[PDB]
Amino acid sequence: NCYNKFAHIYDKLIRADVDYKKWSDFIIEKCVENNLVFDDYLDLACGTGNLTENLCPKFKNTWAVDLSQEMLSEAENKFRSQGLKPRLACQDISNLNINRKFDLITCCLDSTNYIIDSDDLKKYFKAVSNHLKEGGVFIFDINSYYKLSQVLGNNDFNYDDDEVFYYWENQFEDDLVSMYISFFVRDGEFYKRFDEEHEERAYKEEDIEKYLKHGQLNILDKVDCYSNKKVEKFTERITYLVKLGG
Repeated sequence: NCYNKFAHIYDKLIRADVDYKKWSDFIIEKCVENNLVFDDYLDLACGTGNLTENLCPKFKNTWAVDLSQEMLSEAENKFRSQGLKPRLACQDISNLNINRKFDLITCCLDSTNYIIDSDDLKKYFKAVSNHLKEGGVFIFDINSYYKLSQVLGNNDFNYDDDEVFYYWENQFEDDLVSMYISFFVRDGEFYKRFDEEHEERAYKEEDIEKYLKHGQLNILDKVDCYSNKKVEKFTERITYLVKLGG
């Protein structure tokens, strides 16, 4: 619960609009509306498994993939303490290589935005469709173009609750947002530092829709941050629901 603890802090302070149960329930709900057979589940970019632990128990076989060895280990400890046994694999989403097909594939927490190269994003969607069972569903979200370009843009911010301190600087340029964040977490009489630096591309729904089709994937629904609400001009998080089209 160390890097796992930090992961919660991050999602609660930086993301701010994340609710595990809410999202997982929304996903299950959509799975049911699609007569899905809960046999095989794959969660890409599972991180420390905060979303996997909610959906994993609803399926027979689960696979969790993430590039961070550090995080995989955390998720593994979590899964274990919960009697969960999902198959793990450290791989880059752009080059997903798992000999297995699934009913449900998830990729949440704006992970898709980390693929800043349009080509790698195409490979990604193609990779995904190559792992979807016929009739299977693929659910993923992204930070909206408005969220990264306006709401984030170039705004530096300081936060100071008496247990966690952080300075977050945003640099927006040419559809790419660079985030530099220094965390200082309380650990008794001392603090431990955490420097996080991520880069996300601001993709337009028009571009995503095009890149999706390129992956032979069809859109089943496009909503506002895991809910039935429709996407609007100021939406900050878009949740896509797709399936194998061809």
